[PDB]
Amino acid sequence: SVVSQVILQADDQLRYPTSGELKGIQAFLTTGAQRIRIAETLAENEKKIVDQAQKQLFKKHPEYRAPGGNAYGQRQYNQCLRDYGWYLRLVTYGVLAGNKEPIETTGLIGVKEMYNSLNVPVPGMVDAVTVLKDAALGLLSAEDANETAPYFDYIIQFMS
Amino acid sequence: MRDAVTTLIKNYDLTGRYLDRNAMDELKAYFESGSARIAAAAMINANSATIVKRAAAQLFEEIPELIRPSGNAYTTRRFSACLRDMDYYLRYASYALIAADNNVLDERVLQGLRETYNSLGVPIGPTVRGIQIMKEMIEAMAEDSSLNSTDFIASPFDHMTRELSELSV
Amino acid sequence: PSQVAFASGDPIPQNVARRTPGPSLNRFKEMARQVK
Amino acid sequence: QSISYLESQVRNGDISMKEFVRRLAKSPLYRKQFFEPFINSRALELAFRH
Amino acid sequence: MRMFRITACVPSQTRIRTQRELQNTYFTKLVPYDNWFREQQRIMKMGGKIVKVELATGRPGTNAGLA
Amino acid sequence: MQDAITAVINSADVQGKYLDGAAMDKLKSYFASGELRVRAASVISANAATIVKEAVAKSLLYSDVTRPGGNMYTTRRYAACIRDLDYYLRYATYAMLAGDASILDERVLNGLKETYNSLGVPISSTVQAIQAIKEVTASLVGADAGKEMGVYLDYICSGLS
Amino acid sequence: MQDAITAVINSADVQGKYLDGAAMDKLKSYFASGELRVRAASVISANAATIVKEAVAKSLLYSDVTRPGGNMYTTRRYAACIRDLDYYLRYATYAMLAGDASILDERVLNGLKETYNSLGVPISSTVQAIQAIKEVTASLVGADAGKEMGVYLDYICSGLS
Amino acid sequence: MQDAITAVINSADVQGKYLDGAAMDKLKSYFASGELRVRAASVISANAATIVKEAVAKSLLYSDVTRPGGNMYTTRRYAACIRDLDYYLRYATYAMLAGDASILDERVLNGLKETYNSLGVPISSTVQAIQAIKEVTASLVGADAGKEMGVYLDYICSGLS
Amino acid sequence: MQDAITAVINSADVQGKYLDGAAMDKLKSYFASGELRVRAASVISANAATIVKEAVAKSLLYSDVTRPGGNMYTTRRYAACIRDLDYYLRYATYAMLAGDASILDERVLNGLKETYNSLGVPISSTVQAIQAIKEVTASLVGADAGKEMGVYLDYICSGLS
Amino acid sequence: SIVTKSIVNADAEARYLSPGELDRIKAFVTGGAARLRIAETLTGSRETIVKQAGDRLFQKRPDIVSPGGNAYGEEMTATCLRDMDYYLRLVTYGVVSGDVTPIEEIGLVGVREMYRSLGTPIEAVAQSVREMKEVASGLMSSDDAAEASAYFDFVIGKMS
Amino acid sequence: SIVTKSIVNADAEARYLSPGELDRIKAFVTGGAARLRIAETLTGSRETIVKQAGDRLFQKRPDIVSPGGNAYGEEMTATCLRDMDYYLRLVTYGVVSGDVTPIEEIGLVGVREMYRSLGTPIEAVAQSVREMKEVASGLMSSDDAAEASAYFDFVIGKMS
Amino acid sequence: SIVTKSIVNADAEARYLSPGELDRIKAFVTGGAARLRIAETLTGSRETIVKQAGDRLFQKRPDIVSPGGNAYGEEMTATCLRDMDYYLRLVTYGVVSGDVTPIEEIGLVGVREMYRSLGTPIEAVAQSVREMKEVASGLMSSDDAAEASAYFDFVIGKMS
Ligand SMILES: *[C@H](C)[C@H]1/C(=C/c2[nH]c(/C=C3N=C(/C=C4\NC(=O)C(CC)=C4C)C(C)=C\3CCC(=O)O)c(CCC(=O)O)c2C)NC(=O)[C@@H]1C
Ligand SMILES: *[C@H](C)[C@H]1/C(=C/c2[nH]c(/C=C3N=C(/C=C4\NC(=O)C(CC)=C4C)C(C)=C\3CCC(=O)O)c(CCC(=O)O)c2C)NC(=O)[C@@H]1C
Ligand SMILES: *[C@H](C)[C@H]1/C(=C/c2[nH]c(/C=C3N=C(/C=C4\NC(=O)C(CC)=C4C)C(C)=C\3CCC(=O)O)c(CCC(=O)O)c2C)NC(=O)[C@@H]1C
Ligand SMILES: *[C@H](C)[C@H]1/C(=C/c2[nH]c(/C=C3N=C(/C=C4\NC(=O)C(CC)=C4C)C(C)=C\3CCC(=O)O)c(CCC(=O)O)c2C)NC(=O)[C@@H]1C
Ligand SMILES: *[C@H](C)[C@H]1/C(=C/c2[nH]c(/C=C3N=C(/C=C4\NC(=O)C(CC)=C4C)C(C)=C\3CCC(=O)O)c(CCC(=O)O)c2C)NC(=O)[C@@H]1C
Ligand SMILES: *[C@H](C)[C@H]1/C(=C/c2[nH]c(/C=C3N=C(/C=C4\NC(=O)C(CC)=C4C)C(C)=C\3CCC(=O)O)c(CCC(=O)O)c2C)NC(=O)[C@@H]1C
Ligand SMILES: *[C@H](C)[C@H]1/C(=C/c2[nH]c(/C=C3N=C(/C=C4\NC(=O)C(CC)=C4C)C(C)=C\3CCC(=O)O)c(CCC(=O)O)c2C)NC(=O)[C@@H]1C
Ligand SMILES: *[C@H](C)[C@H]1/C(=C/c2[nH]c(/C=C3N=C(/C=C4\NC(=O)C(CC)=C4C)C(C)=C\3CCC(=O)O)c(CCC(=O)O)c2C)NC(=O)[C@@H]1C
Ligand SMILES: *[C@H](C)[C@H]1/C(=C/c2[nH]c(/C=C3N=C(/C=C4\NC(=O)C(CC)=C4C)C(C)=C\3CCC(=O)O)c(CCC(=O)O)c2C)NC(=O)[C@@H]1C
Repeated sequence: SVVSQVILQADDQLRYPTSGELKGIQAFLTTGAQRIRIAETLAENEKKIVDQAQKQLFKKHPEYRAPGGNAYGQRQYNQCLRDYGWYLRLVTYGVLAGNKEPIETTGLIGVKEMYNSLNVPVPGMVDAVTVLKDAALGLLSAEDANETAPYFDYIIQFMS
Repeated sequence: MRDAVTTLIKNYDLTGRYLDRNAMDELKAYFESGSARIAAAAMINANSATIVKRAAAQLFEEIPELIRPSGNAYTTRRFSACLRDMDYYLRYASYALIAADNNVLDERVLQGLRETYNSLGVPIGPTVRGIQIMKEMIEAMAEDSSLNSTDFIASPFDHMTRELSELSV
Repeated sequence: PSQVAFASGDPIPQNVARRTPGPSLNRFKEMARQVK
Repeated sequence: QSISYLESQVRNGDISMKEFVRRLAKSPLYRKQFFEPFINSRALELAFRH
Repeated sequence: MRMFRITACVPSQTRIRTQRELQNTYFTKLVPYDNWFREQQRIMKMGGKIVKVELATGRPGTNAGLA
Repeated sequence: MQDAITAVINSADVQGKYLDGAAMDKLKSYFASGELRVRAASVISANAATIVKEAVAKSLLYSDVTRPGGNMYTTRRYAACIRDLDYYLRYATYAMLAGDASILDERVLNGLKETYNSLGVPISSTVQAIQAIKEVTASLVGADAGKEMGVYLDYICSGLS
Repeated sequence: MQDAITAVINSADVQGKYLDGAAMDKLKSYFASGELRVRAASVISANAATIVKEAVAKSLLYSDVTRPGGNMYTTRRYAACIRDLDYYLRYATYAMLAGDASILDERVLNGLKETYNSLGVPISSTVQAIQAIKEVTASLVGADAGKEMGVYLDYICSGLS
Repeated sequence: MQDAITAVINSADVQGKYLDGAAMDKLKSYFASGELRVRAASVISANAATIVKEAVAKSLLYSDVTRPGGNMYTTRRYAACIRDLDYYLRYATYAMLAGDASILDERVLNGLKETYNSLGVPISSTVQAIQAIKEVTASLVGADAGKEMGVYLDYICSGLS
Repeated sequence: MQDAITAVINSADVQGKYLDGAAMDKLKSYFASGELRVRAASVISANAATIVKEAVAKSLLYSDVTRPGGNMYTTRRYAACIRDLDYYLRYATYAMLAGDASILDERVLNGLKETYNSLGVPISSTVQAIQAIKEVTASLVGADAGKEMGVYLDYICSGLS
Repeated sequence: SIVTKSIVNADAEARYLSPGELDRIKAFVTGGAARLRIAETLTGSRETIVKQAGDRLFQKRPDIVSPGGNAYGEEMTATCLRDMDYYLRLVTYGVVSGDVTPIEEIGLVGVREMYRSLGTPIEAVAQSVREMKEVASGLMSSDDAAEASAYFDFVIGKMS
Repeated sequence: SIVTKSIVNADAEARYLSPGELDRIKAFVTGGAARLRIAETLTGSRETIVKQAGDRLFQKRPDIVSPGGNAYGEEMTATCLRDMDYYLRLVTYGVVSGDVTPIEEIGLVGVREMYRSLGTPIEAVAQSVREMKEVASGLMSSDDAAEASAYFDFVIGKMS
Repeated sequence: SIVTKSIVNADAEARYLSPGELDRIKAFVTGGAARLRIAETLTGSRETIVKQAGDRLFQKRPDIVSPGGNAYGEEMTATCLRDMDYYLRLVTYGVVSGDVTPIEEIGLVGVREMYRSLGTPIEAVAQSVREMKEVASGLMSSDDAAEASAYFDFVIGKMS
C-alpha cells in the first residue's frame, strides 16, 4: 500500500515520513471509499467479465482451444479461466491497496518464466489481460474505469 | 533529476529571489498542464510496447540495412538490444513529459550516449530517426485520443534528437 | 614440424566484398530501372 | 604478501566472505596500495571497483 | 576486540528479477561490535530472520579495553 | 513491512477469496482512523527528540543504571541507549502509521532480545524506558492516539521480554 | 550557433528527409515571433549603453564591489565589467534573434566560469548585475519581449551557477 | 608517504650508498626539531576547529562567495568548504610532523586542481583561505613552528595553483 | 584486548572510584616487570622459528600424527600445524607483554576448541606440543620470563581442554 | 518535488510510472492551487513574518542578542534576520514544490556544521524558525496554516 | 594504552613487535613511574581541583547557573560537579594508561550525543575542562603539568 | 619510521595523531643518538663485517661455493658478498630509522620470489645474515649489540 511505500522510504532514509508522503497518505485515505466501490463492483460482477474475456480471447486467438494449442483439456480450460479469476482478484487487491505492490508480489514478478515453465505463450496471456481489462472498463463507469485502467495497463506492461 | 517546478525553484534560488509573479505564472501553467501530462503518460504506458514495436517496424523499413548483413541489429540479440534502447527512450520520454523538464532526460539518457554508442559501433543517426518515429506515433495516437493538449509531447523527443544528433550544420 | 606455422607462415588471405547499395536505395534502383 | 591470520578464519568459516573483504580492505596491505597513494576521491573510486 | 557470533538467514528479494546465481542465505558470522548495528539493521531491512546472536568475544559490561 | 490495510488483502489472498464485509469493515475503520494516525505520526516526528529526553529523564536519569556499575554508565553506552530509544520511537511511529505491529515484529524484534541477553542489557530497565516513552507520547499526542501507540509499545515490551 | 530555423533544418538533415508539416509549423511560428524579436532587438541596440548604465546603478554602484578592495574598483576593471555587461546584452540579443541558446553555449558560457574564477571575478555580483540588466531590459521592452530576453539572461545566469 | 628519515634513507639507497656524515647531520637536525614538531602538532590538534573557524571568518565570510550565486551559498557547499579547510590543516600538520611534503603531494594535490576545475571551485579564493589558516596557525603556535606549518600550507597553495 | 593497566582501570571504573594503592601496587608491579617482559618478547621474536622447530621435533615429529593417517600427514596439514603453533607463540608473547590473558581469550580461544573438535586435530597432542613449546621458551628466555610465558601457555592449554 | 520523487522511484525499478505514483502526481497537481496560495501569502508577508518572528525570538532569548551572544550587535542582528529570511524563502520553495527536498538541498545539509563553525546556537535557530511558523500560521486559514506547519516542523527537526 | 595499541598494530600486521615498537614499550614502562606520580597527585588533590574548576567555570559563564540554564539549582550543581569529577578521573586513567584510549572509550565517545540529549552546553563543558586543566597545571609540577596538558587538550578538543 | 606509521594510521582513521602517538614520537626522537651511533659503528665496520661473515658462512656451508652451488664461481661469490652488503646496508637503514619498514620496503618484499627465481637458497641467505649479526654483535657493546641484533633477527626470520 501507499502507507507501506511511504514508511519503507522513510526507513530507507532513516527518517520519519515527510509532509508530501503524509499528504499522499491522506489522499489515499480519502479515496479509500472509491477503492471499496471498485472492489465491490469487480468482485460481484467478475463472472460476466471473465466469461466475456475468455470468449473474446479464444475468438481472437483460435489456437489454444484449436489443434496444436494449449487448452485442449477441460482441465486446461478451467485452469485458464481460474487464471483469469485470480488475476482479476489480484487487480481488485491492488486497486484497494492503491499501488501496484500487491499485484507485483502476488502474480507479477517472475510471471514470464512462470508461464514459460508451463508453455503458456506470454503474448497470449498479455492479450488475455488486455481483453479482460477491456471488459472490466466497459462494464465499469467512466471515472471508475479511468481509475481502474492504469493498474491493468501496468500488468500488461509487465507481461509484455 | 529536476522537473519544471524544481528547475524554476533552482533558477530563482540562484539569484536568491522570492517567487515572483512570473514564477507563479509558470507554476500555474505547469500545474494546469499536469492533467494532460498525466493523461499522455497513462496513454503511453497503455500502448508502450506496441509503440516501440511499431517504431522499429517502421525504422527497419526506412533504413533496411540494420537487419541485413553488416547492420547493427543483425542478430536477434542485436535486435532485442535495439528494441531495449527504444523502450528506454520511450520510458524516459514519458518521465520527462510528466516532469515537464528535460533534465531528467539528460541526466539519465544523453550525457554519454555518443560515447557508449561509438564504443559499441552503433550508428547515431538511425537511432534518432527511430526516436522521431516514436514521437510521431505517440503524437498521432494522442491526437486520435481525447487529449486536449498534446504540444508538450514533441519537446522531450525533439530535445533527445537535438542532443544526441550530430551537428550537421 | 612446420605444420605449426599459422601466424608465422604465409598469411591466408581472405576475400572482402566491396560495399554495394542495399534496400536503402530501392527507390533509386527502381529509378535506374525505369531510366534503363 | 598475504594475511594468513585472516586466511585461516575465512578457510574454517569463522568470518565469511563479506567480513573477509571488510577486514582485508581496511588492512594495512590495502591501505598502502590503494588509499595511501591516492587522493580521497580517487581512493573512493578505486574502492568501489574493489 | 569484542565481536558477535550471529546466525542468520537472509533470503534474496531480487534473485528472480536479476537472474543471478543462488547463495546459501543461512550463515554464521563473526561481526565486529562497531559494525553489528549496521549489519543487523541491513539484515532486518533485507527481510531475513536472524536466528541466533551472541557476544563471542569480549566480557559483558566492560568499561575500558573495548579494542 | 506488512501494513494493516495490506493485512486483509494478504489474508484474502491466503484463503484465495475476495475481501468481504467482515474484513472491509476493518478496512473502512482503518480508512477512518488514517487521519488521526497521520496527525499522530506528524506530531511525533516533529517532537521526536523531546519525547526521548523526557522519557529518559523520567525513567533512567539519576538511577543505578546511569550510575557507575550500570549498563548505561559510560558515555558510549549512554549514547547507545539513547539511539536504541530513538529507534524504538521511530519504529513505534511507523507501526502506528501503518496500523499493525508486523513491522515491529520484523524490523525490531528479529534478534533484539537475544542481542540484549548477550550484551547484558537490563530487560527491566528497557521495559521501564519504553513505559516512560509510552507515557510521554500519550501525553504529547492525546489519549485517543496515545492508547493506540501504547498498544504497539506494549507489543514491543512483550517481544523484548 | 544555431537559430530556430537552423535547428529545424539540422533536425531534418540529420534524418535525411525533407521539411514536412511539422518543420513548416515551427518555421512559421518562428517567423510570426520574428517581428517582435526584431523590434526588441532594434530597441535594445538603440538603447544599449543606457541599459548597462541602469543595471550598474541598480546593482553594483555604491557597493563594496566598487569600493576599494572590490573587483570592480580600479577603472580598468570597471571598464571590463561594463564591457562584460555589453557582451551579455549583445549575446542575449543574438539569442533572442535566433530563438536559441546555442550561441550562449558556444561563445558566452564557454569557459566563462573558470575564466572568472582565475580572474577573481565575483560570480554572485555578476549574477545580480545580469539580473538587473534583465529587469531593466524587461522594463524598456515590455512584458512579452522582456520575458523573452529574460529567458536568455537567466540562461547565462544559470550557466554561471 | 615519506618523512625526513625515510626521505634521506631513500636518497642514499637510490644511489646505493650507506649513510654518510651529511645524511646523519640531516637526521640530527630532524631529531632536534622533533620536539617542536610534536608540540605544534598537539597545539593544532587541540585548536583544529578554531583555526578553520577563524580563517573562514577572516577571509571568506560576508564576501561574494557566501552570497547567492557564490560557490559557498548552500549549506552543503559551506560544509564542503569547511571540510576542505579541515583537510588542508590536518595534512599540513601531517607534513609538518613528517618533515617532508610528500603526503601532501600524494594525498592532497595530485588531481585536486582537476577536481576543483570540474566543480568550479575558486582556486584563488581557496588560496586566500589557506593563507588565512596559515596566519591563524602561526599566531597560535609561534614563529618557529608557524613558519614550518606555513611552508607546507604554501606548498598546498602552489600545488593548487 | 586489556593489558594490565587497562584491566586495572576497568576494575576501578566498575566501582567508579579513583586509582588507589590497592591497584597502584599492581600498576607498579607491571611497570617493574615491563623491562623483563620486553626482553623476553625480544628473545621470542628473535628465535620464534627456532623455538617452534625445536618443540615440534621434541614433541610431534616421528609420531603417529606425522605418520600417514594422522592429523599431520599432508604437507598442507603440517604447514597448518606450524601456523597454529607460531600463532600460539606470538599471541602468548602478546599476552605476556600486555600482562593479561584477555588477548589470548579473545583472539586465540574464541572458538579454537570447537574448531579443533570439528576438524579432528588431536587436542591432547596439541597439549603436549604446547608443553614442549613452553619448555623450550622457558629454557631459552630465562626462569622468570620462562614462568611468565608459561602462565599464558598453560592458560591456552586449559582453554583448549 | 513529489513528481521528482515518484519519477525517481519508478526509474529505480526501471518501469513506467505506477498507477499509485500517477495518482500521487495528480493529487499534487490538484493541490497546486492551494500550494501557490500559501506560498504567495508567505512571500507577500515575508517582511512582517520575519520582523515579528525576530521580535519574538529576541524577546524569548535575550542571551543571543545580549553582549556575548552570537547575534549581539546591529550587524549580527541583521545577519540573524537575513538567515530567517533565507529560511522563509526555503519554506516558500518547499510549499511550491509540495515537499522538503529544496529545503534540505539548499539550507538543511551541513547546517549543523555551518552554524557550529559560525558559533550559533542551533536550538536558537530552531526557535526562530518555530516563531516564524507561529507568525505565518496566524496569517492564514486553519488548513493552510497546518499545511505550512509541515515545512516549518521539518526545518525545526533538521535544526534540532 | 600504548602497549595494547602496539599489540593491536602488530596483530593486524600479523607479526611480532618490531624493535622500534619494543623500544617504545620499554620507554613507556620506564615513564610509568612519572605517570603514576601524576595520577597520585591528581587523585590526592581531586576535591580542590574540581572545586576551583567549577568556581572558575561559574564565574566565566554565569548563564549556566542563571535561571533557565541547565545547571540551575543545588541538584544541578551537584550533577555538574559529579561530571567534573568523572572527567578528572578519566584524565587520571588516561595519564596512567599513557594514551587517551580509556578516556575516549569511557567518557569521550558519544559525549556530544549525550549532552545534546541532556541539553547541556558542550562549549560550557569544554570550558570547564579547560579550567580544570589550568588549575591542575598550577597545582602540579611543570613537567607533569605539561604531560597532562596533552590529555586535557585532547579531551577539550574532542568536546569542542 | 614510527612517525610515518603513526601518520599513516591517523590518516587512515581520518584524524589527528593522538597524544599516545605524539608522546611515542617524542620518545623516539629523543632516543635517536644511540641509534645513530650504532649506525656509524656498523657503517664503519661494513667491510670487515661483510668479509668475516662471508668467510664464516662459506666455512659453515661448503655447498654454496662448491661446484653446482649458487655462489660457485668468481662472479657468483662476489655477487653473494654484494647481497650481504645490501642487507647490511638495509639493516643500518632500519637501525637509524628505529623501525623495520625501510628494510621491508627496500629489500624484504618479494625476497623469497626473487631468490627462488635466482636459484639461491634463502636459508643460506638467512645464515649469512646470522653470521653478519654475530660479527656485528662482536664489534658492538652488549646493549648496542642486542639492539642491532633485533633488526638482524627480524631480517633473518623474514628470510626464513
Ligand atoms: C516465417 C514463416 C519466416 C520468417 C519471416 C519473417 N521474419 C521477419 C523478421 C525477422 N527475421 C529475422 C531473422 C533472424 N534473426 C536472427 O538472428 C537469425 C539467425 C539465425 C535469423 C534467421 C530478423 C532479424 C527479423 C527482424 C527484422 C526484419 O524485419 O527482418 C518478419 C517480419 C516481422 C515483422 O514485420 O515484424 C517475417 C515475416 N522468419 C522465419 O524464421 C520463417 C522462415
Ligand atoms: C536501436 C534503435 C538501435 C540499436 C541498438 C543497440 N544498442 C546496443 C547496445 C547498447 N545500447 C545502450 C544504450 C543505453 N543504455 C542506457 O542505459 C541508456 C539510457 C537508459 C541507453 C540509451 C547501451 C548502454 C548498450 C550496451 C550495454 C547494454 O545493452 O546493456 C546494441 C548492441 C550492439 C551489439 O552488437 O551488441 C544495439 C544493437 N542498433 C541499431 O541498429 C538501431 C539503430
Ligand atoms: C598443530 C599443533 C596440530 C595440527 C594442526 C592443524 N590445524 C589445521 C587447520 C586449522 N587450524 C586452525 C586454527 C587457527 N586458525 C587461526 O587463525 C587461529 C587463531 C588466530 C587458529 C587457532 C584453523 C582455523 C584451521 C582450518 C584451516 C585453516 O587454514 O584455517 C590442520 C589441517 C586441517 C584440515 O582439515 O586440513 C592441521 C593439521 N595438526 C596436528 O596434528 C597438531 C596437533
Ligand atoms: C521448491 C522445490 C520448494 C520451494 C522453494 C523455495 N525456495 C525459496 C527460497 C530460497 N531457495 C534458495 C535456494 C538455494 N539456497 C542454496 O544455498 C542453494 C545452493 C547454493 C540453493 C539452490 C535460496 C537461496 C532461497 C532464498 C531466496 C534467494 O533466492 O536467495 C522460496 C521462497 C520462500 C519465501 O517465501 O521467501 C521457495 C518458495 N518451495 C516449495 O514449496 C517447494 C517444496
Ligand atoms: C558540568 C561541568 C556541566 C553540567 C552538568 C550536568 N550533568 C547533568 C546530568 C548528567 N551528566 C551525565 C554525564 C555522564 N555520566 C557518566 O557516567 C559519564 C562518564 C563517566 C558522563 C559524562 C549524565 C549521564 C547525566 C544524567 C543524570 C545522571 O547521571 O543520572 C546535569 C543535569 C541536567 C538536567 O537537566 O537534569 C547537569 C546540570 N551542566 C552544565 O551546564 C555544565 C557544562
Ligand atoms: C536504553 C533504553 C537501554 C540500553 C541500551 C544499550 N544498547 C546498547 C547496544 C546496542 N543496542 C542495539 C540495538 C538495536 N539494534 C538494532 O538494529 C535495533 C532496532 C532499532 C535495536 C533495538 C545494538 C545492535 C547494540 C550494539 C551497538 C554496537 O555498536 O554494536 C548498549 C551498549 C552495550 C555495550 O556493551 O556497550 C546500551 C547501553 N541500556 C540500558 O541500560 C537501557 C535499558
Ligand atoms: C568630479 C570631479 C566629477 C564627477 C564625479 C562623479 N563620480 C561618480 C561616480 C563614480 N566615480 C567613480 C570613479 C572611480 N572609482 C575608482 O575606484 C577610481 C579609480 C581609482 C575612479 C576614478 C566610480 C567607480 C563611480 C561609481 C559610483 C561608485 O563610486 O560607487 C559620480 C556619481 C555618478 C552617479 O550618477 O552615480 C560623480 C558625480 N562628476 C562630475 O561631473 C565631475 C567632473
Ligand atoms: C538568527 C535566527 C540566528 C543567528 C544568525 C546568524 N548567522 C550569521 C552568519 C551566517 N549565516 C549564514 C547562513 C546561511 N547562508 C546561506 O546561504 C544559507 C542557506 C541559504 C544559510 C543557512 C552564513 C553563511 C553566515 C556567514 C556570514 C555570511 O552570511 O556571509 C551570523 C553572524 C555570525 C558572525 O559572527 O559573523 C548570525 C548572528 N544568530 C543567532 O544567534 C540566531 C540563532
Ligand atoms: C630426502 C630426499 C631429503 C631429506 C629428508 C628428511 N625428511 C625428514 C623428516 C620429515 N620429512 C617429512 C615429510 C613428509 N611427511 C609426510 O607425511 C609428507 C607428506 C607428503 C611429507 C613431505 C616429515 C613430516 C618429517 C618429520 C619426521 C617424521 O616423518 O615423522 C628428515 C629428518 C629430519 C630430522 O631432523 O630428523 C630427513 C633427513 N633430507 C634431505 O637432506 C633430503 C633433501
